[PDB]
Amino acid sequence: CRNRCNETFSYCSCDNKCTERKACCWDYQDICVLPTQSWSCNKLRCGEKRMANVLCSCSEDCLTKKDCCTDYKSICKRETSWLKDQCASSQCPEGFDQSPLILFSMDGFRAEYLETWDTLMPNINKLKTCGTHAKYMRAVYPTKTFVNHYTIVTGLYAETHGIIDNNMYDVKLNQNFSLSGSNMRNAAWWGGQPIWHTASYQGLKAATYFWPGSEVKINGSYPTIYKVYNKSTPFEARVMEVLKWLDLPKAKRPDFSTLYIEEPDTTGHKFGPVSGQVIKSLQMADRTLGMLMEGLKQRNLHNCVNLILLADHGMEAISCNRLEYMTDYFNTVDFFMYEGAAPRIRSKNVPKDFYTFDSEAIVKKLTCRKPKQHFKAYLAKDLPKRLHFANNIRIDKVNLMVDRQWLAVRNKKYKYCSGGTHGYDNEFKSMEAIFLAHGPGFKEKTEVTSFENIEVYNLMCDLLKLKPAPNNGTHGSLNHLLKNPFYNPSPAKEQSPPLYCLFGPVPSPDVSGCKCSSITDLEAVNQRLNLIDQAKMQSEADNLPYGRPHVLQHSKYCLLHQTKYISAYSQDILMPLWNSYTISKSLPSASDCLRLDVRIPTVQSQTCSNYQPDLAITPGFLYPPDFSSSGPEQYDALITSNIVPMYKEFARLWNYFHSTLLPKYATERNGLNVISGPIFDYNYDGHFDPYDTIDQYVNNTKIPIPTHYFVVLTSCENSTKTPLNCPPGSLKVLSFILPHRPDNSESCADKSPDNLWVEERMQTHTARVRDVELLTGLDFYSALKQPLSETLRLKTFLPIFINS
Ligand SMILES: *[C@@H]1O[C@H](CO)[C@@H](O[C@@H]2O[C@H](CO)[C@@H](O[C@@H]3O[C@H](CO[C@H]4O[C@H](CO)[C@@H](O)[C@H](O)[C@@H]4O)[C@@H](O)[C@H](O[C@H]4O[C@H](CO)[C@@H](O)[C@H](O)[C@@H]4O)[C@@H]3O)[C@H](O)[C@H]2NC(C)=O)[C@H](O)[C@H]1NC(C)=O
Ligand SMILES: *[C@@H]1O[C@H](CO[C@@H]2O[C@@H](C)[C@@H](O)[C@@H](O)[C@@H]2O)[C@@H](O[C@@H]2O[C@H](CO)[C@@H](O)[C@H](O)[C@H]2NC(C)=O)[C@H](O)[C@H]1NC(C)=O
Ligand SMILES: *[C@@H]1O[C@H](CO)[C@@H](O)[C@H](O)[C@H]1NC(C)=O
Ligand SMILES: *[C@@H]1O[C@H](CO)[C@@H](O)[C@H](O)[C@H]1NC(C)=O
Ligand SMILES: *[C@@H]1O[C@H](CO)[C@@H](O)[C@H](O)[C@H]1NC(C)=O
Ligand SMILES: *[C@@H]1O[C@H](CO)[C@@H](O)[C@H](O)[C@H]1NC(C)=O
Ligand SMILES: [Ca+2]
Ligand SMILES: [Zn+2]
Ligand SMILES: [Zn+2]
Repeated sequence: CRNRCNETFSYCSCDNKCTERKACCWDYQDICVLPTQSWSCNKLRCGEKRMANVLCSCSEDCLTKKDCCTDYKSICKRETSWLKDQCASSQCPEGFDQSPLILFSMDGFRAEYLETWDTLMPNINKLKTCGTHAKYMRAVYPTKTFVNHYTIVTGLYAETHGIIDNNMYDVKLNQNFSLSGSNMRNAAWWGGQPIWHTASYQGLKAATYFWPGSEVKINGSYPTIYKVYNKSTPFEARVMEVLKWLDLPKAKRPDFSTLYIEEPDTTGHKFGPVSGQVIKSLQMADRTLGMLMEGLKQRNLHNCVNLILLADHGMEAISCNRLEYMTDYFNTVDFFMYEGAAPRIRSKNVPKDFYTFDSEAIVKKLTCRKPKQHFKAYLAKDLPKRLHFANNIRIDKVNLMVDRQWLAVRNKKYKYCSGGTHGYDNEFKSMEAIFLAHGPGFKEKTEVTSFENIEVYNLMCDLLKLKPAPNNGTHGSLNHLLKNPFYNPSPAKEQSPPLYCLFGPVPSPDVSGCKCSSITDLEAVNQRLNLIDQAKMQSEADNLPYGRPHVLQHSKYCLLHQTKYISAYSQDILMPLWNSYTISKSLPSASDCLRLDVRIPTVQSQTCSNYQPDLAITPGFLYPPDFSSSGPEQYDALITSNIVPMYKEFARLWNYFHSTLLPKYATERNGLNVISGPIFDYNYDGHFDPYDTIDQYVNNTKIPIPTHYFVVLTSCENSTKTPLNCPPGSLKVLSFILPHRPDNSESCADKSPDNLWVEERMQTHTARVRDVELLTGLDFYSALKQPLSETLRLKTFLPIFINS
């Protein structure tokens, strides 16, 4: 009965375009309105031909007319369906010289959806089982659609590429940006180099079916091919016009490609991440992918196209019952608020009062007002440096960190409170996205640990054989995903060798202001800072077992070898750049004895009388004298070469870290290697800066005040092994970048009892080793017997606590 499905006029079930009568009749037509409303073709049609109006083609002249249905070749003609096919085990056609790349984004697909519902998404599940997949992939803060999409194709942080939020205001442009229409396509907003222009400049074709910015002329050009954004466009028709692109002639066949759909972001927003509707949209999404996988099969490139499946962010459940209102903290709410899970506060009157608007008073009124607020206010410079959310004029100073599942909004007329949303901290589980990968150059049946999304850009360029523009990702750290890693990482060279800080006598007279009444033979006690070549060797491998930090910053430093610690002292800051010591489990001891170091030139040292009374700053100890056995050993730490100016309120947390927290971490982890130092970042760019940049000092001195203090903790993931005998691959790292502040208002405790606020506080301030390097100009883990791409894996890693 074939003539002519949903037809007029010409047994039963061929008629009619009803013109309903009680019987149309059913049988042969229902499997028909299909070719027009479905992207799949059935049996009852297999071998049929074109029809006047259709979506997908089944059949019969279609394999070479370049139009038929992804499942046609298996559900019409019968060959192994991709889905029903094993994971084995082989290249592109010849009209395909180099391996193509498809970047497929399912907006709002959180990592948890995958682990929990994998069985409900057969095609994504097959793909994960046999592709190369990550446990989760992190987003950048704030977790919004454009921030993270454009981040994904530029390899850059929000603050560098400039799309720092859905809605933003730039005072220098005096302009507004909204995803809700024009002018968002104004190129003035978009910094950097999207992947599609990286392909265009270096000679490749890039086609985008929808990506944030694809419709925008960044730097004066578009993606070779792009699409005006329409959300009503059926997903399947995207997959079809995407597959059509690779049927194109090899000269205009696009090499790079993007695919994007709005689910399960839409349904996650309406009904929340744990809902039946969300599961439905996940199936929808898995179908959208299955088709693509099939058109990969229909053609012969399924094992050739490299495909990245990911999302920009996760989804978190919200409620009208969990909202913070600025009316609770402001008798007068008079200011502009960007509302949500990632709020900001600025002036209503812009440009004029943009800078004048007092962001610190606004933070100070939002601070410690109710015993348990569900958010925290920060000046951007005071945000955790892991977020890299500071250096942009668009990033307003006032920022709120909202607890997960909660929202911070202006008034009580707030309405979008139900369902789910995103924008929270990229450390929250609910915000993690998926990463899956299938293709040559990607291992099969491999899972990898979590990595950040700022890596993906390099990866794409490495797959496309390109040279990526400067970005925040660390090239080579993803080579564990790659059969043939395109780019081999090169150790950065030390640009500042060590200088010598030699031995000398006790000055006469000693004007340092130092006093230590307990030492009996002084030149003897000082003789312990002058090690013989093999005491120095033992200490050199016991306290710097992973190698000495290379110094890439131009600095004047020198190496101070002691038995229990080692440090590089820089005459530029009058303190050590870095300090390393190992504590081995196991393991009341502070300053009452203090003296100058005979190895430091006086003019280049801090003095005991530099820290005069009438101060909010005391000398803190980089190597804790807490950790050495009395007596002669403790003297080795009680020198002015081991001190850093610390705000007393910071010293509070720091001392609690030596005295209680560090011993516990050490015995919990079977000892630790500790390398700590200061950070000066007064331009809040996340880098080290010229020493002319430091804007604060110890009063009536030239002693620089560090903006942060960093601590890198190193041990073995095998608690059976110590930091010293741990094989490099299994090394465990917990890094800290602690804000150096005059008060603890951030813990909302300028009060007792040091207990549980310190650990929480540090917990939100962890960082990658890479973050510390960039802030200090230091290179770590130089002497590790390991492919360096592995060592890059260890340094992109960010420790996250379960609230622990
Ligand atoms: C994430 O990744 C990006 C890419 O690496 C980094 O962004 C770069 O940051 C560096 C240093 O902050 C920038 O280098 C600087 O370039 C300035 C000129 O750049 C021109 O072109 C850029 C294009 O983006 C324009 O934005 C800009 O307006 C300029 O027209 C120089 O003027 C700077 O020189 C300073 O040099 C030294 C200090 O080292 C001093 O001697 C000088 O006096 C002078 O002050 C500097 O070289 C670079 O431009 C940025 N690139 C981009 C694309 O923005 C981020 O740093 C990185 N993030 C982190 C935290 O690592
Ligand atoms: C550095 O000192 C300033 C100012 O010190 C004040 O004036 C001096 C001449 C001397 O008389 C000191 O005893 C005074 O304290 C400090 O700025 C003050 O900080 C305090 C508390 O932090 C605050 O109450 C004052 O308003 C500030 N300004 C003053 C005192 O007028 C500053 O805190 C000191 N910084 C360090 C690192 O010690
Ligand atoms: C054929 O498609 C038209 C819409 O173009 C629809 O109105 C009609 O119901 C369809 N015919 C049948 C019987 O499926
Ligand atoms: C930015 O948008 C809001 C309008 O909702 C407004 O407060 C502000 O004045 C706008 N900026 C300008 C100057 O257009
Ligand atoms: C912008 O394009 C120019 C050439 O048109 C190129 O030299 C430059 O590298 C591009 N800049 C970015 C950020 O892509
Ligand atoms: C969006 O796509 C739908 C589906 O084809 C179409 O009907 C509609 O005209 C499109 N809207 C715009 C604004 O182009
Ligand atoms: Ca800096
Ligand atoms: Zn999104
Ligand atoms: Zn969304």
